[PDB]
Amino acid sequence: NISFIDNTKLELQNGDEFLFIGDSLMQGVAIALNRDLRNLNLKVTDLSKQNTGLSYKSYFDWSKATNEAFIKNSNIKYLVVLLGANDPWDIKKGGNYHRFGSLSWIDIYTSRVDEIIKIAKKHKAKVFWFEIPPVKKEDLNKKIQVLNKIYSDEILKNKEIFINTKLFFSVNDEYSAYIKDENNRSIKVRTDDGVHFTPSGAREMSKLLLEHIK
Ligand SMILES: [Cl-]
Repeated sequence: NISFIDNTKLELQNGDEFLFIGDSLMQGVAIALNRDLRNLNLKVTDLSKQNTGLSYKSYFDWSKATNEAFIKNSNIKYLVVLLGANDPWDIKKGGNYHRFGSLSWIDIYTSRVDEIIKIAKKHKAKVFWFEIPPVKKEDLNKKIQVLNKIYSDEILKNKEIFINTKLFFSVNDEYSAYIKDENNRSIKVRTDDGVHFTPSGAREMSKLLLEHIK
């Protein structure tokens, strides 16, 4: 249900910059997170890109894109990651076929997650990795939880930071388009496709990252 609750708070160092990577979920969170980090005099490079994921690595390789971004800017010391909504499907590699959630599939996906973390560590950067919050479609939601377990396990092993989102975007342990705001009033945080964020939802995601910074 919940692997662990991450209470880590990072102290930010002068001149250090942020890099965002991920899919259209990160694009939506990025709008809010950029504004919040801008307000703290922090520079942001936002590479988030629609229709990407670790499972689509042959179409767009986030490990290559991330490595190149660090190469172009030695001042990036914080990597923020939110992806996976496009990823929970069988993977074919040549004649080899890997059914989603099978042991070999998990090996491949875990390796792709680890590659991202190792690239940040090689460039002396720390990693904030968002848990994908629940989604409305039951079948997709079940698969997303497999992804989130992998992210959390890899982040734990590499001693980076995992941003818990499941509780904050759930009501009575299930998906909800609405949550309570800071004053206990109901606010719409998910768009009607049951996946993406409203502006208020994006700000709530951004707040969860900011709660891992001091
Ligand atoms: Cl997307």
